[PDB]
Amino acid sequence: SLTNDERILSWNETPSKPRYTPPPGAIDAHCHVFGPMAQFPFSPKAKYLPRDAGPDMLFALRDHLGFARNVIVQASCHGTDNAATLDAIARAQGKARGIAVVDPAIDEAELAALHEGGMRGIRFNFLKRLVDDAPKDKFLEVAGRLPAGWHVVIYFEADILEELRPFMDAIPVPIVIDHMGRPDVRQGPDGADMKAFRRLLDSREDIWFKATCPDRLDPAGPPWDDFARSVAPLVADYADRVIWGTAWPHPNMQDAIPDDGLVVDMIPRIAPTPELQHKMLVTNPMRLYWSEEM
Ligand SMILES: O=C(O)/C=C(\C=C(/O)C(=O)O)C(=O)O
Repeated sequence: SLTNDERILSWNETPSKPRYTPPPGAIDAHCHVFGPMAQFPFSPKAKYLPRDAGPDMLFALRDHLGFARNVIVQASCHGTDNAATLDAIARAQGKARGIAVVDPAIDEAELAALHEGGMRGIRFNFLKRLVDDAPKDKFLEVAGRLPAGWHVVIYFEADILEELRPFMDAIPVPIVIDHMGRPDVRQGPDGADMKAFRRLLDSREDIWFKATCPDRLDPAGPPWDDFARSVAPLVADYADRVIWGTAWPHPNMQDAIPDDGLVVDMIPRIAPTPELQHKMLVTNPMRLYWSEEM
């Protein structure tokens, strides 16, 4: 254990109110909880030790920004121990669903227990700066024995997309891509990375993506105009396959801490019409995470 003070703050403690008002039932489909470490320790394999960011803080943020629901995504700092994430879902009293990280050896019963606890998929992280090992064969095997209706969430960088194509084509359930596979948004909406990512989207009908993280992808900083110009055409072209999230509490972003109000204000830039906003924030995430309500 490290004290909270000793650990890394990566979020804005007093974020601006967004100028944009999200519609009723809006889902922040990419967020995390960290600890609280006193009850839920970090993984021995964690590559960062963040400050506590618990459910009460997450819900306060959710309310402040005007969102109705969250998808709480197991963070790499907690490894395959989903306890913190599971506790947050429990505390959300129905307003949250989850994504887990699992030992590929996890048994049928343990997966069932994760489903009851509100998980609707598992995450595969191909960023070496976050996770050392990524056994594709084992990943494929676990993906083939998930509870009915689960998907897989995949996080990778643009420079390994081509290498990952055979793996992704073999995944036997739907796929959600974190942060569009980190394209270089400086290139424009028809740049090399976006062309490659579109080839991936065009290969299977059931690949969804998060149109997220201008803070991570656009080194100019706010208003992140390159992200806006490069991402908006992608949203428009794949309107039925796009979801969105804040990425709060922004692990690893301590050197460029984003204002969540500004993060939310990207929404009407990449989704300029009411219909696009409703698809990205309500209809699409509902089909993935609350299909029983659709
Ligand atoms: O969580 C994200 O969306 C982004 C990052 C962190 C993780 O993926 C994680 O630790 O689980 C990152 O890019 O550092």
